[PDB]
Amino acid sequence: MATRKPAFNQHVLLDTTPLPDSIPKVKEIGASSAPLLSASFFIGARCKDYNDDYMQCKNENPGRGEFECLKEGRRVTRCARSVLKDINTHCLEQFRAHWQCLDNNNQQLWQCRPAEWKLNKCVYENLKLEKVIPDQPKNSTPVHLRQRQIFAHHAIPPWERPFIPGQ
Amino acid sequence: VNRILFWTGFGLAVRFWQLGIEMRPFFNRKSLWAYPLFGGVGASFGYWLQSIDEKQTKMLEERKQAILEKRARRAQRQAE
Amino acid sequence: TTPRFWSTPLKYCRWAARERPALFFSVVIGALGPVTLATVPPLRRLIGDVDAAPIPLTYPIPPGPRKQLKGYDDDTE
Amino acid sequence: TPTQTYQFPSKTVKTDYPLIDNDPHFTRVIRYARPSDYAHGLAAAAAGPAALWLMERISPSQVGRGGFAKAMRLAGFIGLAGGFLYFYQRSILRFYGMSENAREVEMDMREMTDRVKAGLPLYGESRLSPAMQGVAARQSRYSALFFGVMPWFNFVNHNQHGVDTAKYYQQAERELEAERLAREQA
Amino acid sequence: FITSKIWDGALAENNHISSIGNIMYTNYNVWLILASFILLLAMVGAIVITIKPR
Amino acid sequence: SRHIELKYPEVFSHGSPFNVPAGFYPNLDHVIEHYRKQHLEEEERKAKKLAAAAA
Amino acid sequence: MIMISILSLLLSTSVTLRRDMSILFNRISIIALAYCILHDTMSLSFISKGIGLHGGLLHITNLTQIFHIFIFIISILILQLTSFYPRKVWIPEYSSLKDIFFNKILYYRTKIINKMGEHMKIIEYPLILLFVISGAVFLISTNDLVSIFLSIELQSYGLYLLSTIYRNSELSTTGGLIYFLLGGLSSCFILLGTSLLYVNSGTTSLDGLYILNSISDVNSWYKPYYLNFSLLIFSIGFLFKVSAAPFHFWSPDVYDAIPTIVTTFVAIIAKISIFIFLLELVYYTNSNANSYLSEFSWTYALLISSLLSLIIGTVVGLTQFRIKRLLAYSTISHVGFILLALSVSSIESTQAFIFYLIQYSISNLNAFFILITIGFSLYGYVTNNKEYKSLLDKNNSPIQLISQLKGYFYINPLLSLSLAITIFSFVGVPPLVGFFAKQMVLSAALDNGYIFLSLIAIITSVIGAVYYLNVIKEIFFYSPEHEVNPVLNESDSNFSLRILNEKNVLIRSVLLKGRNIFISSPFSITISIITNVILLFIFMNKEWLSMGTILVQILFSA
Amino acid sequence: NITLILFLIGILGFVLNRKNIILMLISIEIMLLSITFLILLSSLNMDDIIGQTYAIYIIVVAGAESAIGLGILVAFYRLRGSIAIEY
Amino acid sequence: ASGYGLNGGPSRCFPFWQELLACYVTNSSEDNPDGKNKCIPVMEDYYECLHHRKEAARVRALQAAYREAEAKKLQENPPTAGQIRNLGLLNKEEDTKKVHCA
Ligand SMILES: CCCCCCCCCCCCO[C@@H]1O[C@H](CO)[C@@H](O[C@H]2O[C@H](CO)[C@@H](O)[C@H](O)[C@H]2O)[C@H](O)[C@H]1O
Ligand SMILES: CCCCCCCCCCCCO[C@@H]1O[C@H](CO)[C@@H](O[C@H]2O[C@H](CO)[C@@H](O)[C@H](O)[C@H]2O)[C@H](O)[C@H]1O
Repeated sequence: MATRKPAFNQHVLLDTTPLPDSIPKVKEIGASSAPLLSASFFIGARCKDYNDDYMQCKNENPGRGEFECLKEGRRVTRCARSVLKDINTHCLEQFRAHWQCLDNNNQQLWQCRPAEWKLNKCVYENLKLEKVIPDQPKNSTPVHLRQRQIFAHHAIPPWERPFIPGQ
Repeated sequence: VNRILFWTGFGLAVRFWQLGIEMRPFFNRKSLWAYPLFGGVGASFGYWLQSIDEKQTKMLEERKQAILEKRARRAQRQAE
Repeated sequence: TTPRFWSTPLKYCRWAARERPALFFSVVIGALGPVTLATVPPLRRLIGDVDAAPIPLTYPIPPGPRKQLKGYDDDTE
Repeated sequence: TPTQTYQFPSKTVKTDYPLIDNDPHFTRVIRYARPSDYAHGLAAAAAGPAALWLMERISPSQVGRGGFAKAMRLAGFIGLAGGFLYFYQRSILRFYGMSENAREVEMDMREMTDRVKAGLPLYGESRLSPAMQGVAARQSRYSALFFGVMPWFNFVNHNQHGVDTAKYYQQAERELEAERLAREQA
Repeated sequence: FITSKIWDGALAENNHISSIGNIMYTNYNVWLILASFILLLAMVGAIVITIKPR
Repeated sequence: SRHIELKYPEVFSHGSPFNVPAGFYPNLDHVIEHYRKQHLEEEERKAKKLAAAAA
Repeated sequence: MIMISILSLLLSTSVTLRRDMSILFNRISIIALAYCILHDTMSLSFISKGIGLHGGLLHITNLTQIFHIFIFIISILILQLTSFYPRKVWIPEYSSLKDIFFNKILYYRTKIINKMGEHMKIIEYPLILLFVISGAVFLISTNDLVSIFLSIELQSYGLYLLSTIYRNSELSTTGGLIYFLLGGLSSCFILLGTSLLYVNSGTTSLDGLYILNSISDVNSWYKPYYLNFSLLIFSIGFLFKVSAAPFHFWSPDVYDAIPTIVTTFVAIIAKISIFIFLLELVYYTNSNANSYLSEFSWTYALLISSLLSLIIGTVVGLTQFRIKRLLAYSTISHVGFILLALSVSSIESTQAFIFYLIQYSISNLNAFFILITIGFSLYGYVTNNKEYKSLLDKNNSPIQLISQLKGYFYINPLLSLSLAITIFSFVGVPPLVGFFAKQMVLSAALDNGYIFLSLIAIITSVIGAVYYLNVIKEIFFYSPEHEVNPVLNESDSNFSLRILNEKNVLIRSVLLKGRNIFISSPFSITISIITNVILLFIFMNKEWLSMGTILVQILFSA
Repeated sequence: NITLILFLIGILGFVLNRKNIILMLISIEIMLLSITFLILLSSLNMDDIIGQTYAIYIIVVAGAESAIGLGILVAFYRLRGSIAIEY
Repeated sequence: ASGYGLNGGPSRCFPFWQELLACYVTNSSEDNPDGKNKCIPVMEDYYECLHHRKEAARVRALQAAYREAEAKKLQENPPTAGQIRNLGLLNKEEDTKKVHCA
């Protein structure tokens, strides 16, 4: 349906008709909004190739990319299901600590640094994955690693240390 | 007619009309330099119109040849 | 009494700073913007204060041919 | 070779001479100006102040004490304004191909090839976004042609200049292959 | 009328005034020039036809 | 002329650079090859004109 | 350069309140317009139907630049009216180069030259014309609907301000009020038309609309009926602005009420920009293929306007006794010829359209200069007629009645023949230039099937020639009601003029009477250059007509 | 449909007015509010920001005509003492 | 046609306009008068995107067929809104089976 923001919507139209059997089925991602943001940098550490291939297939075939790019989308939802599966297998406590933080912090990442750094510790140890933000400035500390967050509502205690991969 | 001749005279005619409209005397000695100045501007404008004429002639020549290709090339493709 | 800018440029500027301060310093501040554009940015590049890269405001599609991935296929499901 | 020398759709204008650039940078326009361009700009610039002084002598204004000095200043600014626009517009029409530009085609070919072999971006590096570079380029392409109504100048290092840049790369390649043989010979 | 969500087009959504601003001062800036001159004419002209100078 | 030539062929480069969905913009290299041919033909005509009439 | 000129002049007039400083700001407005002519003159080294500039919101064309320069020169000639005093004092003792360049003349010039006259005191008058000119040269080069709207308003709003600038005249303020209130309604029509264009096409670019019309013109769910309906509303507003009947009742009233200096500018400049813009719009909205699209062609409103303007303009002018109302109606009959040439879209009609517009703008200018100069001439004359005593704004419009021109041949014979040569050009009598304009428009119409309109046009040309001859009969067939001022030549009445030298030492004193006061040279020379062009065109026609043949060769090329 | 009705109101202000040069001032602005309002509602329909911008510039030109219009009406009133039309 | 939409992104019917501009510029010239006749269906799609008349016509008959096709068939047990609102929820499997009639 159209991408226009709605102004006078009062009803929802659901279609219970299933996808045809011709198209291979895929189990869908079941993580909610905050679990996805906690695992967002892990997913793009692993599925970036699949995530970029899917967006390229769609760009390659204009106006016809919802169809004709269906196999690639199933590949992305399997890569991301393996990250979400892997985090629960090893870092469940640290993961839930961080995403439950983000629930009460407007899902703003700078507001839960002590929880994120511990999750980054556990995911790097257990899954060898690392949070990387591309093209960050070169003359200063990365924002996601700073001991002080100016826009944080609560101060980061000094004993909570940012996770540097190797120290 | 000659352009340099017509425009030189046109400047001399413009001086005569201006004195007639002002009702000032034509030909007083201490103001006769006006006729050479008006004529020289008439000479100069006309050397500029000759350059305009030369270029327009090239352009109209080219165009009449282009219309003679379009009419020709179309007839060539209609022979099939 | 009150000077004339084009006869005495420096002497007018002192009178205007003293006698028309809000008006004089308006033209001063307005000129500082044009100056600050001209001056600080080259000095910033002298001290090594590199301008930050732009943030992405669209999906960042990489250039080149598609990579021909293998993995996460229907059989793996 | 970037495999794409004509990367953007550009307007072809029917002119009598080769195009060097749709949108020359301001410094290239200044730097290619021939010494006649300076005489003509100065000549036009002095004309508005001198026309105004000429009129006052022949047909006096009968104005008060300071009025003509004020007017001389304004006629003088307009002369520096119109004088510089004419000087710039005279140089930049050789870039557009609307004036005989044999000299500047050689100076363009040399510099642009000397840039290729130095690894430099052909038209320099822009602090602006590729999209803001494309807006800038669409605003300034052939804009000296609208100078009598509106002033505009290029101060952005975009790479949209209306020309197929294969020739600069081709000539760099042929020049590199010439120098390499000389070094191998001796 | 039916509507549905999009994700690639909802990355950094802009309010209508930011969208007008993204283009009002760059791509269509000639419209700003003419308008600046229409307002400037309505200043000079309306002052000159009403007030007694000095 | 029943054919219109765009005075601004640079509208093919128009469009927002932000919040672009994959596949939204069309593949217009057939357009860019048109304009490339037009620039190369015009460069040739003048080349063939002020080089064959300069001797 | 027009924009650098407005800002620099605005800053200078913003910090001054001196009214003696207006004559010099008008001289700089003439020098300013000369640099613009040097810039557009150098922008004419290319062939193209057009180049879109500044993001496609503007375009440049060979026809666009020529008209930009024509606009600037017509502007430089009207500006002379406010840049030089109306009369001068000349003596053969001060007439050589050494004198006019190194010697000086001193006398009491105030009452001779009308130094503190009204037209010599407004300081913003040179600036307001420059903002009108800006809107005109933008309208010529508009490639977008918004650009058209913003340009037409820039030109329209400045015309209203020019018509209200004599703030102390009940007539002038009345005319500016009529112009704004009927002009604002015309703008709604222009805005309605453009809005309905974008709302049906999704585009504000003219070239996209031209292509949507190009693809439709082939001999199902989306008929493009809007283009011809939108452009018909759109042309109604532009018909009002050029005063074509039926929307013409405003011009006779506004042109007679505002001062004559002002009616030179307002009654010329708006037509030049509006008619050039319409020509490009008519060329690309043509229906080459006879389909249902051409049945609702918007060009029919111009064909009906031209027919109505030919009749109204020539019939209603028969009973006018006010000269400026007469000239207002004469302009309506000339737009009936301009509008027919535009409506027939052919190579011959466009060349005849281009000639008619330029030569008519040049000749009606002479009709305005001759009128203003005759007004200034009667300073040394007096009259006892009881009707002239009761005229209003006798200073803003010195000549108001056609009867005030009785016996002018007796006062000034060559000024009377300049007004004769110009009026006979309006009639269309050979060998005068205005003949060769109506000849081309009639030949274009006859060649393409407009025989019915041609016969109407030549009929009304006889009718319109009746009120032109009434002006000629009034200037030459009678004796003047104006007598020389007796005091100016009293034998005892003389003004002392001092000839100095470079170091301000008397060279001579001279005694001068009213016989030593003349018209100023800028006015006399301008009149003689245009009267000569009208009278000698048959010997100097190649460059002017060839420019038009090349210009229409490109617009129609390919 | 509201846009067309409100356009009629401005038209009908010209139909019923023999004496109010002020209502002629008013109805021109009602007509401008129709055309701007129509442009805006079609812009929402086509997801275009240029319709919004074109409305903005109509609003700015509309205010400027009010300044020029009320300024000229002041110049007229100073010498007249009445905005009335004798009829 | 502009390319700029309300949310900062591109306009919805801009792809159709470029598909229409590309067609006309690459198929129609002065050499070929009818080349622009390939732009007819491409222009229809552009006019359809902006206005949606043919889709409105299509969805106005299809909706008239279904509404009187589902007006005469027997109804077994219409699912209530509360049941639909529990669809796909991890602790309401009973309601989802009722909705999908599986
Ligand atoms: C009554 C009719 C009124 C018509 C009003 C408009 C008239 C326009 C007349 C000017 C036409 C163009 O006139 C032109 O000016 C330019 C000024 O650089 C010059 O043209 C020249 O331009 C460049 C140099 O700048 C050269 O490379 C070019 O080869 C040459 O043509 C010539 O002088 C003349 O060809
Ligand atoms: C009383 C009336 C007297 C005559 C008044 C009119 C005279 C001036 C008319 C000049 C215009 C026609 O003359 C010609 O037109 C063409 C097309 O516009 C232009 O021609 C120009 O473009 C070409 C094409 O690239 C350039 O190579 C050429 O150098 C340049 O001059 C010039 O403008 C002029 O050379």
